[PDB]
Amino acid sequence: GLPWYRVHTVLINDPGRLIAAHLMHTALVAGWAGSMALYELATFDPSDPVL
Amino acid sequence: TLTYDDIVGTGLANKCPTLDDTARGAYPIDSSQTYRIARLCLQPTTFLVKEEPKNKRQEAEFVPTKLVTRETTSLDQIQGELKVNSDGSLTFVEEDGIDFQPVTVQMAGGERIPLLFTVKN
Ligand code: CLA
Ligand code: CLA
Ligand code: CLA
Ligand code: CLA
Ligand SMILES: CC1=C(/C=C/C(C)=C/C=C/C(C)=C/C=C/C=C(C)/C=C/C=C(C)/C=C/C2=C(C)CCCC2(C)C)C(C)(C)CCC1
Ligand SMILES: CCCCCCCS[C@@H]1O[C@H](CO)[C@@H](O)[C@H](O)[C@H]1O
Repeated sequence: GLPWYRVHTVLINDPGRLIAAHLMHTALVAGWAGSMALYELATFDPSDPVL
Repeated sequence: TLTYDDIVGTGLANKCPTLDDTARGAYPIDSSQTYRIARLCLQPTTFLVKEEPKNKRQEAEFVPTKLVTRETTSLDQIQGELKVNSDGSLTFVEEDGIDFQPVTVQMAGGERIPLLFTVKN
């Protein structure tokens, strides 16, 4: 079968599932940005922009 | 000239009475008579809280806040003696009334600041 380092090559001839894999990557990255911001807001002290 | 039912739930019950723009006269003080304030009303429109900055140096400023306890803030039905002093100054000495309200306001960023808004004594 495909070696572990080639599993995503099933997408090369499959534009629809490539687009799906891209959408998922995009979902993960936007989800990261969202989560990262909320974690920063939950920990950020806005009381002193000077020091 | 409104009844309870005209007022109930409008927010008007937390507002002090007002006077028309024409009320720019003069109320005579007869040094011989005794006087009273039969009704004092105080209606806050702004609560400011002094910030506590990290180094004393730079004066700390009073900053605006958000009221979270609704239209429950006014002092009213307050009464007491209005003395005429030797020098013709008047001294109000509060005897009684609804002379305190607990109030919570909120600083930018969410910190809540409860206070007993009062003119007791
Ligand atoms: C847009 C960037 C991109 C894309 C879409 C691809 C896509 C592909 N690569 Mg290429 N590649 C890239 C960048 C990319 N690569 C980079 C930067 C390198 C050097 C690090 C390589 C080095 C490389 C090699 C040496 C090989 C590929 C292969 C492949 C194919 C199969 C991948 C697979 O099944 O992995 C399956 C992978 C796993 C099941 C697990 C990988 C776990 C990684 C190592 C650690 C955890 C990763 C973590 C989640 C990363 C977050 C990402 C972010 C920080 C960047 C596929 C066409 C293979 C190929 O040609 O097949 C014919 C192949 O042999 N790539
Ligand atoms: C952007 C990320 C991404 C996307 C869109 C895909 C998409 C695809 N993968 Mg690849 N893959 C990925 C990352 C991704 N993969 C990573 C990181 C690994 C190493 C674990 C793999 C290993 C892999 C294998 C072994 C296979 C695929 C296959 C496939 C296809 C079918 C779905 C599947 O079986 O997934 C399987 C992969 C996963 C379910 C990823 C596991 C999730 C990891 C462990 C993170 C856990 C998430 C969790 C919510 C957070 C943990 C938080 C922490 C604090 C504990 C599809 C093309 C299959 C296929 O088509 O092969 C021909 C297949 O057999 N993938
Ligand atoms: C006018 C025609 C048109 C338009 C507007 C686009 C636009 C786009 N294409 Mg391309 N593409 C086209 C023609 C078009 N394409 C044609 C004719 C082909 C050959 C079939 C391709 C083949 C192709 C592939 C293979 C891929 C793209 C991808 C992309 C997206 C990359 C950026 C992204 O994901 O941002 C982030 C997304 C957003 C910020 C959201 C945008 C809002 C969306 C568009 C509304 C969705 C509703 C709409 C009705 C669905 C149809 C959309 C479709 C026209 C793109 C972007 C939306 C990539 C992709 O989709 O990655 C996820 C991708 O893998 N295209
Ligand atoms: C320009 C920005 C950029 C680019 C080009 C990519 C490109 C890639 N991403 Mg995405 N990623 C990004 C930004 C980007 N990412 C951001 C901002 C996030 C949010 C953190 C992600 C989150 C993300 C996840 C969760 C996943 C990807 C995956 C992928 C790969 C999918 C294609 C593939 O099969 O490669 C095959 C893999 C490789 C060629 C190896 C890439 C190795 C990287 C460059 C170094 C990894 C370092 C080290 C070995 C891992 C140690 C981590 C450990 C200590 C936890 C590809 C290399 C998927 C992937 O790797 O699937 C296997 C995957 O699961 N990315
Ligand atoms: C479904 C749905 C929804 C929801 C959604 C959600 C809730 C989402 C979330 C999402 C998320 C929440 C996501 C997240 C993501 C994340 C990520 C993607 C991450 C990654 C990471 C990484 C990749 C890392 C790496 C590393 C490490 C770990 C160490 C150091 C080094 C490095 C950096 C490499 C709604 C309701 C809206 C509607 C529609 C439907
Ligand atoms: C999806 C995001 C919705 C969650 C929003 C949380 C309210 S917003 C949140 O409120 C706190 C106190 O008022 C502040 O300290 C903090 O800085 C602010 O980020």
